[PDB]
Amino acid sequence: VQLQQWGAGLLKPSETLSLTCGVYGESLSGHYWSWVRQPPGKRLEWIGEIKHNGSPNYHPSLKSRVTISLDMSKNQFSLNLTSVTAADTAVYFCARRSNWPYLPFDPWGQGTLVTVSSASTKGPSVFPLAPSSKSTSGGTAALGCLVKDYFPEPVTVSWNSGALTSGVHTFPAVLQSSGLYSLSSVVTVPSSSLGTQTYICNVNHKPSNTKVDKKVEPK
Amino acid sequence: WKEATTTLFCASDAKAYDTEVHNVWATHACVPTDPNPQEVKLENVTENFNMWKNNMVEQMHEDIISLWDQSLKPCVKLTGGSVITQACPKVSFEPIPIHYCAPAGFAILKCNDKKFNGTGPCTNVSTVQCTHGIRPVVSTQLLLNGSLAEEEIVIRSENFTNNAKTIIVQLNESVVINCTRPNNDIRQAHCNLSKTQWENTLEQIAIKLKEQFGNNKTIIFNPSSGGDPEIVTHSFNCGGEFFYCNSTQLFTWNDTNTGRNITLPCRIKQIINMWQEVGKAMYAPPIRGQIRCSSNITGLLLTRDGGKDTNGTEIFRPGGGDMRDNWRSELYKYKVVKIE
Amino acid sequence: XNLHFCQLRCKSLGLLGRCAXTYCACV
Amino acid sequence: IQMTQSPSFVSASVGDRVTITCRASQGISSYLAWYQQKPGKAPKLVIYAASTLQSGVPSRFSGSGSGTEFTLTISSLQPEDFATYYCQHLIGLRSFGQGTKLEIKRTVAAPSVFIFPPSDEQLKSGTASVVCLLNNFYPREAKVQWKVDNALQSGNSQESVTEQDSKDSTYSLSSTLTLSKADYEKHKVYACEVTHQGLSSPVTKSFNR
Ligand SMILES: *[C@@H]1O[C@H](CO)[C@@H](O)[C@H](O)[C@H]1NC(C)=O
Ligand SMILES: *[C@@H]1O[C@H](CO)[C@@H](O)[C@H](O)[C@H]1NC(C)=O
Ligand SMILES: *[C@@H]1O[C@H](CO)[C@@H](O)[C@H](O)[C@H]1NC(C)=O
Ligand SMILES: *[C@@H]1O[C@H](CO)[C@@H](O)[C@H](O)[C@H]1NC(C)=O
Ligand SMILES: *[C@@H]1O[C@H](CO)[C@@H](O)[C@H](O)[C@H]1NC(C)=O
Ligand SMILES: *[C@@H]1O[C@H](CO)[C@@H](O)[C@H](O)[C@H]1NC(C)=O
Ligand SMILES: *[C@@H]1O[C@H](CO)[C@@H](O)[C@H](O)[C@H]1NC(C)=O
Ligand SMILES: *[C@@H]1O[C@H](CO)[C@@H](O)[C@H](O)[C@H]1NC(C)=O
Repeated sequence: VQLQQWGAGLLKPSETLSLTCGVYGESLSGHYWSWVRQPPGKRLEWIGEIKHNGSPNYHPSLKSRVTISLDMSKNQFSLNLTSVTAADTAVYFCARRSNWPYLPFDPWGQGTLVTVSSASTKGPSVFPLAPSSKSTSGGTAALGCLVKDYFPEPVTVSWNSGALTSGVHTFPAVLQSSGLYSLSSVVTVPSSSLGTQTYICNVNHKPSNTKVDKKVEPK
Repeated sequence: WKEATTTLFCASDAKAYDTEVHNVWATHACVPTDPNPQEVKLENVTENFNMWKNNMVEQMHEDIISLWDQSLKPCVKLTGGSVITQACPKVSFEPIPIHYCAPAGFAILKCNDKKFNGTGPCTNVSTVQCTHGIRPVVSTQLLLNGSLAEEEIVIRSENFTNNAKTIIVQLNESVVINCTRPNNDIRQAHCNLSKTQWENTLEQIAIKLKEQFGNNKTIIFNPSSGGDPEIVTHSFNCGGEFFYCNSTQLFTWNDTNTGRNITLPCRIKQIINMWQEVGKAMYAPPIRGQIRCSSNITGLLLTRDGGKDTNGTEIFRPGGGDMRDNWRSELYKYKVVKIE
Repeated sequence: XNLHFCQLRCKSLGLLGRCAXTYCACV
Repeated sequence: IQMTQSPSFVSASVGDRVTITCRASQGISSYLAWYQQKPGKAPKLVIYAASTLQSGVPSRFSGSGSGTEFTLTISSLQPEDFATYYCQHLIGLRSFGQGTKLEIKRTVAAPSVFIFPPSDEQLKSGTASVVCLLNNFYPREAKVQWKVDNALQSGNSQESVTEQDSKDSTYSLSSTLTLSKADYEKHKVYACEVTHQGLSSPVTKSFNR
């Protein structure tokens, strides 16, 4: 059995979160179906669980705002959350309930990243992190790309269209005081290659359909 | 497959968010279920049952004891010379249905016989996995919110000929009873029910009584012979408050019209004799506002006066006290066996 | 339940006492 | 009800045996499961009812416990076993532990430090970012301090740390100091100072605007 999730993940405060979970390989009949969310850098939190009968079972921290439902014609179920705030930012998972009736959660959906902020979608500015002969650690130079002021996550970053893979480090995004994310990607290469080899970081931010390529040259 | 004994998994569809103690307790102590029974008839099987010797009843009793102990905390409790005091907040209290699930390698049996008296052979046996939802109603004299007999009224006893054995009457038709502490004497309350409906109930019970003890017998109902107020009255818990209702008017009747409703005078008490163990507990004063419960009378617990000495007459009084008989009134059709 | 005191109470109504679970019942 | 684990971030080598514990604030009778979760992906069931392995789970896994003390054990860690492990109460509020992140142990390794000045393109916009890079170091803990004209800078700097680098089990970390154009152009010397267990003493990289 496989659970696939869909739904809009970028929301503003006071809006309603509406995610859907499709079940493929098994019927909803005689099975419990649950939602679980995971705030950034924190532990998993149970949201609620449903049954074919129709009895709705929610978490107390979400009673008046949460609705969980079965779409019986499609073998799908859904989660509604009204008046969302920044505190509902999390990855939201769906999960089927194993029986005995020992529980619990297997299988799991792939999760949907849900970000609640008033910030508007924006594509990233890309700046070079230039290599210099002050930066040649025993015949190895370092260079990179600064990917700044985009929203929301995520971005993907590659180097030379996927040809450069060794020595690549793409850092976790950080949230700036602006409400925008920022990120650096760096790579270490042989110094000798600087004059005869091109280095381009490829950056993609689908939420604003932005693709940027920035060549990084010495100075 | 002989009857065996092992710890059971209770069950409840209780919601996690309902701050009511039964829902709160059931969420932390019980499992969701089912999600299905889902079917298990046993063709050509006859099985003996004994509702009176069922480890399930004793085990259930322990679950309901723990529930009350965790949920309705008295300010003071006295048992065996030992005194306990603790915080005693008012709570929301309303018996949710509870199921009882057998663990691995075991399975539950259900008696489906129409006339089934609770003891002896059953010819319409069937298996399952859990008993249907039982509301853990604590009461004396009257059984509330239970399951009705499918055909006629049914009476059951461990020994009808033993006047010391409780008689469990199962009605096949509910009688609604309304109990109220009106808004704004804050401990005074009352219950109303249809006079005519109750008379008909007594009549039909009396009919089944004549069938068991002799058609030459005269059937009489009388009030409690005495004891603790908990068994002299019809007592129950409503909304966290302990109700004690005068049932004299309910249990004064003979064979040889006045009023549409029967009204029973009641009292809310702070000081109660405990049902869980021998002792007394003091609770805080009753909550404010209107306090009301509408319940189904689905059964009765009776004891019968012995005798002799003149005979030809049988006297019945309201009873109860041992809550195991309450659970038995629902679990009577079930037993647990080990698969081997 | 206290059977002795239950018995001590019921006789004063003309009756014998016995336990009904954790409660005193007069017969 | 509260789930309390062994205080996570645990570091252990491949081949090693490891045991993590979960303590509940009240008793629970086998209403427990353990999950493994790696970054960016959904959890997977490993054990439920305290001691029962989920099907497909390798025998090197085991679990025991009931009430308030529970145990997850790996008899011999494999590279694939490294992950964050959560315990979970299977009924009631279905609450999880705070999680135990299981990291690969390796030799102390000093960071290589690099500094990058702001681009000319970025200064036009009104902001200047100075980046200090620590590449491939172990253990994860490192202190990075910014200094401008020999003045220690306000925590306004921001850090980001990678998961352990694959193959070599090291970490990387970036710290970015952000200033306005006006602020940047009134000072001359820019330095980031790095303190780490692999250095005999603190290393300093700098440049002049
Ligand atoms: C949730 O809210 C949306 C808003 O229009 C509505 O269309 C939907 O039917 C609601 N329920 C679910 C399960 O999505
Ligand atoms: C309930 O039992 C009475 C006799 O006690 C019987 O007359 C009546 O028909 C039964 N109920 C139904 C629905 O048949
Ligand atoms: C219930 O009926 C069976 C069937 O004959 C009988 O053997 C048993 O004694 C009855 N139970 C009593 C009388 O308590
Ligand atoms: C029921 O009790 C009577 C006395 O009250 C006794 O004679 C009879 O043997 C008992 N029947 C049983 C225990 O089956
Ligand atoms: C008891 O209350 C119910 C509603 O709670 C009402 O419908 C019924 O008529 C009442 N019974 C009497 C006898 O007043
Ligand atoms: C119960 O009520 C009857 C009449 O309603 C009354 O005679 C009797 O004394 C009452 N029981 C008491 C006061 O214990
Ligand atoms: C029986 O159920 C009704 C409605 O669910 C409730 O109002 C009443 O208090 C219950 N009775 C008892 C004794 O719990
Ligand atoms: C009481 O009985 C009526 C019908 O007799 C039923 O609809 C109702 O659900 C019952 N109440 C409870 C609490 O079971």
